[PDB]
Amino acid sequence: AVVSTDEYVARTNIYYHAGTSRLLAVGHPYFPIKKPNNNKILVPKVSGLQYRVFRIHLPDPNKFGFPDTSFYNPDTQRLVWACVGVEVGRGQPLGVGISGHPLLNKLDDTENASAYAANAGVDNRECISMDYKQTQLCLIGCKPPIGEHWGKGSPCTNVAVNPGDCPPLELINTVIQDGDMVDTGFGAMDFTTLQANKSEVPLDICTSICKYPDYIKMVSEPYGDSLFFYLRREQMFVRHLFNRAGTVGENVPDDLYIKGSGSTANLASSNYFPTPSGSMVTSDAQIFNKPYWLQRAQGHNNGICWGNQLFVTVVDTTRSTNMSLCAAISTSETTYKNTNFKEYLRHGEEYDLQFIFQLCKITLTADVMTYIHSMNSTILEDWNDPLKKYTFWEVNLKEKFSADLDQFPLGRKFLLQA
Amino acid sequence: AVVSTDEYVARTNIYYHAGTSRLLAVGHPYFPIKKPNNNKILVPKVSGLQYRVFRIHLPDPNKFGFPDTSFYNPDTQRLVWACVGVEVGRGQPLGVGISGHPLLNKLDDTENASAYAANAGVDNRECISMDYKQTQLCLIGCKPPIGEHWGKGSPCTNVAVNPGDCPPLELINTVIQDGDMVDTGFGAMDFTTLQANKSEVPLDICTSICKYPDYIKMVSEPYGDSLFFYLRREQMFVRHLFNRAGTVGENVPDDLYIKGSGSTANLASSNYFPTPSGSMVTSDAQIFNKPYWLQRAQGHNNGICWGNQLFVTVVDTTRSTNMSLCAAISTSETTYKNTNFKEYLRHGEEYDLQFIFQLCKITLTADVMTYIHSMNSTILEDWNDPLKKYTFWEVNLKEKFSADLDQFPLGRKFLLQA
Amino acid sequence: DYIKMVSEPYGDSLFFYLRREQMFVRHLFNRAGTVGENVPDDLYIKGSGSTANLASSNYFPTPSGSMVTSDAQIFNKPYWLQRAQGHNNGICWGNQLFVTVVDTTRS
Amino acid sequence: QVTLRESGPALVKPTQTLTLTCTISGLSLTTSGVCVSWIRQPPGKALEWLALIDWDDDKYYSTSLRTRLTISKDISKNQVVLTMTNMDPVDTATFFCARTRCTSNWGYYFDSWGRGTRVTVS
Amino acid sequence: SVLTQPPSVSGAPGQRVTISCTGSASNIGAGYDVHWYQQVPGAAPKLLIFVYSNRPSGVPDRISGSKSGTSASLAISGLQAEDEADYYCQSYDDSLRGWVFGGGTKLTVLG
Repeated sequence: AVVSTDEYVARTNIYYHAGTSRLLAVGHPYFPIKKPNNNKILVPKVSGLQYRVFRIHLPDPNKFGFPDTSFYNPDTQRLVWACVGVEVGRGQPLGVGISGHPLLNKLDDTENASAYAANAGVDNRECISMDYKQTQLCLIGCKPPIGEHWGKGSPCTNVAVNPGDCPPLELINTVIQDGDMVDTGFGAMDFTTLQANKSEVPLDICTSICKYPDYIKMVSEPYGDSLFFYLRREQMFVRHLFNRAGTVGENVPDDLYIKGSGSTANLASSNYFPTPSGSMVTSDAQIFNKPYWLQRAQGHNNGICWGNQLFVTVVDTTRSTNMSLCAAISTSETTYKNTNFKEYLRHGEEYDLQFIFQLCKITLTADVMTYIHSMNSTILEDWNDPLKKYTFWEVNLKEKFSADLDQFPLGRKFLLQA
Repeated sequence: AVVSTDEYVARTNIYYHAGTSRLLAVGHPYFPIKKPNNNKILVPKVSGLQYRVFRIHLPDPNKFGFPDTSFYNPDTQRLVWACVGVEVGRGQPLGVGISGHPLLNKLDDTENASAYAANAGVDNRECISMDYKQTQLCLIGCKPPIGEHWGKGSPCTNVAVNPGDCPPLELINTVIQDGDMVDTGFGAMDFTTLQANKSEVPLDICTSICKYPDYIKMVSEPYGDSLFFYLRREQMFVRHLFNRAGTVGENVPDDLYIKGSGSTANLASSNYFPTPSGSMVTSDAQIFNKPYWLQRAQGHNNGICWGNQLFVTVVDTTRSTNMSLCAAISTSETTYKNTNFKEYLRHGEEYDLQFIFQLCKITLTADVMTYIHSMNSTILEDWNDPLKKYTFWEVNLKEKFSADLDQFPLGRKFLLQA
Repeated sequence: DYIKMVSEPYGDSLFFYLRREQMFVRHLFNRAGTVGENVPDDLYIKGSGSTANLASSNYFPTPSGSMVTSDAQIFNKPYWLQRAQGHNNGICWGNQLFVTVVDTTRS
Repeated sequence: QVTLRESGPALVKPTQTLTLTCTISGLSLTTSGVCVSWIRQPPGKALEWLALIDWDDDKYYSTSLRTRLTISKDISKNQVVLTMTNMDPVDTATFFCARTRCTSNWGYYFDSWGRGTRVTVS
Repeated sequence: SVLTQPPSVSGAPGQRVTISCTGSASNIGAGYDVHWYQQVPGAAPKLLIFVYSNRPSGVPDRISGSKSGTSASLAISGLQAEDEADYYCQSYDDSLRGWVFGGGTKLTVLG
């Protein structure tokens, strides 16, 4: 049986602050610029609709130069860092970005039709844009976050399923890697292997997996390592109502309509889809620039950062403003000409993560050792890397630690609270 | 006279948690896919506008392997499970879906007409869509939920009523079966037997009954078995204003207008109808992912789950995102062509129901036996199935029970509250 | 730069502040000009005829100063700096005060 | 490859019973999603679908000839049996058993066809 | 037949000829796929088009089709001697409850 980590871990009055100086990432908002024929990316895709997961690294307290280690006995106990407070700072001004597809699959605006739709003549794709769903969610944990998405499974029939038949829906768990895309109102799904048209969805997520944090699974996890604190403030609506083009995969049952004549004799496509909207973004609705205290983590893991690791997932579409960036080819021309200017899109993202840690000690009794081993043997192996598979924003705080909370803003806020 | 169940049922400190692992249902959002000529459904209709009523089954405490039954005397009393806490977990990301009719009956946009409407020339139906009313309602009870809807009654006249005359309005009670459709802003009515056009309403509810929970009847029920706790957070508005086509069933009185001339001489149809809208969906407006404590059920039935049954009705249009699913007939073509891709719509629904139960004991005095018999003799017959008529999501928790609340998230939340 | 000003060691730049900014995408528009960064070919299926020309994907939003109301008024209120975060608890070194004011609700 | 070879009486007389029989190879009738149809073509006339059978034993027939038609399949022989009752002289036509793939849309199709066998009623 | 086709069309080698199959709201209007079959007389039919303007395996790349209104088309560009065959459109019908074929256009290659 799992036990509240507190039941055996003791807390101390030795507090420390550590936070990045100024994280900054700049890149194209839609797709990763690269070279004409390489997989050498030249400018990364930096969009506000990405899970900026920071794999923070903490110094090992057992090998840390404390001023005097009389507070704990190394001969019988070890040390770990417990996350008491987190502040996800944000510097860039609030503003919702934009994305679109030059050839989004959109037959007609079925929102309000004055006359019946005309014939769907070969490739009626359109240059359409939209402002994506608003999302603000912060996750703090020690195990990597686990999201979700709809992938491809085994089809209903096993007849070497017919070309273009139903792609079966499967619910697939996966670790949310840094740079992955948040659900944008089109549903959490792997468009890459689930939508061939390559036109159902805007460009910036067309060939990426829209993952969503599996809050149920993470909360029901036995040890609750994935997250012990979180928030979510996502919202949107149907800005517009559109229709998909293409041959009907599932024809409307004939008991589900009376046959038409003439122009209406052609049943128009019923494959409707919505266009999301990142509605009001305001300071009052701001998750960030606030200190969250994890003193009462739901999880059995009450903030203990096993392995000197912290996973801080941050989603912020309330600062996803994509700003243009035109550069003049030549100023020798006295009159404006459209082709004289090259168009560039670059989204600026700024992060400044801050933390407060309370030192803890673990007494190595036989029962405590057995429990910790069963929980995660890799923890014992550290005192007495499986994450290479996933890409994270590698953030090192091993030298950023300081014992003077009063000097830093988060430390002062924690002092005033504590 | 009915008596508060507490007046004779005693509570115990023996608590238990039990909840599904991960419920999941996937299917077409509009209509049930089937075979070309059968009533063999191939893919069920899974839409976010459906009453997902779960008929939970609980283990019988009288035949349950408790660690030691010294707490109660089987020779004179029995046991029942009382529902103390419920958490309707939701995993899928929030997002409002969409539905529409290829031939919705819509003459013209009477919202703002620049010129008088033209002639209504045979089958002016249109391909129109809409985003349905937003609804979030959870009902917890022991008897099955009872909704309402407008059906067909006996007409005003009994002359073998003339073809196409008034279909009389009748208010009809009925048990809300799993898969039934919630009111979507078009009113609670049985379109199947009340709208012959088959075009007044979008496809996904065109041939289904729009039921609404009869809160008044359920609350005024003598024993209050149908529900002892509920919530409702539904809202919408008129996105657009439209007009119906067809011959006028009820001609406008002549004292109710001055006759026109020329183009306006033709009185346009006055059969106006609104197009609903599922306005802002947000985390702040979330019923779910929260624990509701039924300690103060209004009902005389204070959560007692007679018959080891629980009926959990869940409506969630704030996660009704319909996601497409294009499949490729053949990649042999280098250029896009509309007919090369088949269109599919599949809506993913994920549920994770959790509960806390407090064990109770019933002392079999003569008066108590008589009262319970009069209330529901079937209860006594269990100690010393009429629901086969209705389809429910049969959810079995008989083996999911556990006495360790601390291990599960709802159990921990209940511990912190209690 | 709220982060920099707050993390300043002495906190002289500011010891009290407020922010009540908000807006949305009133309209969605497209930029004109030659494509600085061409869409990867794995990021679309080639079109024909009219659609053969990939339209510019340099989208940009048109902002909107949504509801301005008395209830959302920062000004005409007294702010007391008795508990300045900053180590500088309001001390006006050099007999100077810098009061930055932005007000688009009266523009 | 999927191969179909028809067999049956090339000559029949009126008011008799006709039993065609199409053999499938390279494919199993037990596999889910497999279907096979029969399509007859009178001399110099357009094709006319007759019946469809699938893995789920679900059967379809032309409405005009529904009262005369019954189809089945034998897993042991990997076989499809078609029976037409009360043969008329005008039924003379070539009969093709074609592997129907049963796509999601009710516009099914016949991916592969057999050699075809002439049936003459006189 | 519920579906309709021109009884005969002709085209000299190197020319493009379209065989149009027109249905009604019951079969092609509902959205049921249209399939074209090339049949050399006296032999078994062959699958030529699998969905509107879709090419099966082993079919020459010059053959195609289209979907337009309640009708479909079979465009054979760059005609050759091999195109001397009949063609049948095929779909599903809602009044018949069964699958139907067209009138069997008899394409001929001119001298």
